[PDB]
Amino acid sequence: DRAEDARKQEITEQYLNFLDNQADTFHYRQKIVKMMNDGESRLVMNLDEIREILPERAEGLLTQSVLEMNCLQSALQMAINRSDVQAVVKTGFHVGFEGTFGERHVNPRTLKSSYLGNLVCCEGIVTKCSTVRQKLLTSVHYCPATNKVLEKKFADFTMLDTAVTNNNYPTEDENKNPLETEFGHSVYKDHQTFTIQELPESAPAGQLPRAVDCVADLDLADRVKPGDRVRIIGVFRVLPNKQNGVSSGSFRSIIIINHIQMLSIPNFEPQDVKDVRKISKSRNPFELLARSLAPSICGHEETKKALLCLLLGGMEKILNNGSRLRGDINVLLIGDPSVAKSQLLRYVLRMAPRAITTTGRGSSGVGLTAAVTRRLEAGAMVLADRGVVCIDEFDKMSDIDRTAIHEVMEQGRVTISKAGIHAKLNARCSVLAAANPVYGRYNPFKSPMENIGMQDSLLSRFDLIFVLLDEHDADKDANVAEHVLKLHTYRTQGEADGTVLPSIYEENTQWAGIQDTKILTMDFMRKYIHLARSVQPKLTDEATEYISEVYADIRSFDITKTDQERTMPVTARQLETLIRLSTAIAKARFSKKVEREDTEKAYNLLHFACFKEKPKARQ
Amino acid sequence: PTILSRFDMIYIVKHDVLKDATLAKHVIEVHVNASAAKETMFDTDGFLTIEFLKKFVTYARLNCGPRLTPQASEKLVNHYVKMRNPPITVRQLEAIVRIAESIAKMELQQFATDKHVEEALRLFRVSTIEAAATG
DNA sequence: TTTTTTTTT
Ligand SMILES: Nc1ncnc2c1ncn2[C@@H]1O[C@H](COP(=O)(O)OP(=O)(O)NP(=O)(O)O)[C@@H](O)[C@H]1O
Ligand SMILES: [Mg+2]
Repeated sequence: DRAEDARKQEITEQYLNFLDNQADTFHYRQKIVKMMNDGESRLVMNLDEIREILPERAEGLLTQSVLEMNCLQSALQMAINRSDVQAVVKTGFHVGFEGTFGERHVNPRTLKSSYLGNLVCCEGIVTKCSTVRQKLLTSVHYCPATNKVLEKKFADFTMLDTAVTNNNYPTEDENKNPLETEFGHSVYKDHQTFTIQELPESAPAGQLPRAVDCVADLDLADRVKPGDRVRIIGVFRVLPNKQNGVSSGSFRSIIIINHIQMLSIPNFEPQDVKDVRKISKSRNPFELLARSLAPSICGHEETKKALLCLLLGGMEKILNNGSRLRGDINVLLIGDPSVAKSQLLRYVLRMAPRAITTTGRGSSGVGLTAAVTRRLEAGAMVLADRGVVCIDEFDKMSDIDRTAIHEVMEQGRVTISKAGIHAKLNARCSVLAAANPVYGRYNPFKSPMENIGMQDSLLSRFDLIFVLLDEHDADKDANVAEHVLKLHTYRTQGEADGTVLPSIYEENTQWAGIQDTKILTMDFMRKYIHLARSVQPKLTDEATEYISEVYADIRSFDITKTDQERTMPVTARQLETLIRLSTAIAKARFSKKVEREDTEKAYNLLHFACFKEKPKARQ
Repeated sequence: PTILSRFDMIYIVKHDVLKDATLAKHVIEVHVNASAAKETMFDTDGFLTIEFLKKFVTYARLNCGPRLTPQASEKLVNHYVKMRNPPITVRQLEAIVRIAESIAKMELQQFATDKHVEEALRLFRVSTIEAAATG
């Protein structure tokens, strides 16, 4: 026994010397200082870093994990006591691990009884969750008959500590005086359990997927929900059971978690910040970004400018009396078949964080907004709050479902009042929609409003509407066909001919078709848009005067002069569209002020959207 | 008529009776021979065996991966412009390109050529123009 | 079990 005590003293001394080395080469003392300044209570270590300096500790920490981990946490407490900073937290300090596992990287299928008592790392999908509940750890009692204070500690099989005690709640003194609980001094901890299942990409065909149960406490609780793809590090252990003194030999097993990694976004370095400064200081950054958006699709330049404005977004105003004015931008595409509407929707789904895609073919309005299931259930536009919804085949939706969207696209709210449920829900998001015209193909002998075939109250809620036509014209046909075949004959420069798929500027651009002008890399696009989204520009007087004159001119213009025809309704919402597009353009310049240079581009884009010349079949 | 855009090739199967007499002789002789029966690259008749064909398809899919030659690309542009300016769409153009790549895959080629493009165009016309003529 | 009501398909 005394040899065991000497060995535990040696192991704790080794871990303490590693943690509090005089000149710390791994900077865990500075990380402890960061932890105590931030008020956190567990420290993350690299097992690969322990492996270099103390390999006899590191490999023993996998096989004999319980004793080694207890010794390491004791050494952490002594290292904290050597600081001039105070230990505020009433729960102890803890350790989590990362690194290379090798043998002990497993699945729910391959976790079997050979691994019991070892440290393991496992992967899967969360399928259940308990609600967070509080669990007693120590209890403090006051004896009013004697002015003494009594304390008691509690332990459980699910805890890492192997020690066990009576677990009876104390009520009386040894002299049988009654006792009073001190709730402000007793100690509790947050507790949660969940389960993980095999990933569907790894489960063998036909069979059912296998699953494992998990226990998490303290700061690890309230971190996951169903559907999360996770990697989990902990000790695999077994739990006995009893009924009336008779025991079945089949015991249950769990994972007691040390650390959780999420698998399902930005990254920066000062070289990247320098390059963002340079490109922002260049001559026409908005045009460069609009050209660089989606290079493998020919044409569609004005729609690409509109999509860039959608990805940047406008400014919300909340006034002094609580009134709100909308910030988001909404875009609709109608046109002939095979004109890349769905392709652009899928591209925006890749580029935008917090994005959801649906179709009008298989969506109810209840499922699109919110549902009663009694409980209340979120829909797609609620889930995409402060984000983007892409809707395809928007003409195939029913009007009963369409009328449910009218509140969301303007007020940013979903309100329900049905049996037993009365609630608001926030649904602030941007809508991007694609559709085909009424007749399945655009009729040139009828007006654009007749071909679109939707009511004015719905059409007014879109900031921009684009009508896309597939006109037969030998020049355009030749150019489009040449672009498509050039994209199809392409192969990477460092690739052999028989292979199969199972910096700032781009360098190979034959696939893009654009001959000489440069194009930015998509990773740089993601970084630039992420930074430029946070700029908060203000308006100015020249912008205000230009917007106010231009709005009246757009409303008063008469189309019988020019043989054009009107594509949109014009209401007071389009004035706010001008304001939103001006702020979105000013964001790309990293400007703090909106100017005439921004408002002129916004007007040119809106005036392109508003009017269209009559088709050649009618002319 | 909507989902016909999603299919690359379409056939209408459709006056057989004189030729069907010879076919009836052959098919009923096959079924009487099956009744008598009731009573490794090649088969006996020179056709490929299923166990070889399945393995060969599984081999080719993981190993070939072709591309078009520029001279093969030059014909399709003229064919497209001529058909469109004498229902022509980029979906049909990409379908023809896919069929030409598929024919070049069976020969285990590095590249597809004018030969494969012309056979792809013949197959596309023979299949698709039946729907233009009928119904 | 059988009966009655309100949301959803
Ligand atoms: N420059 C281009 N212009 C148009 N189509 C292109 C271009 N380049 C490629 N395509 C192809 O044309 C198709 C684009 O149409 P797609 O986005 O799939 O459906 P859609 O445009 O929404 N028509 P639909 O869904 O029937 O209403 C794809 O097969 C693309 O590969
Ligand atoms: Mg589509």
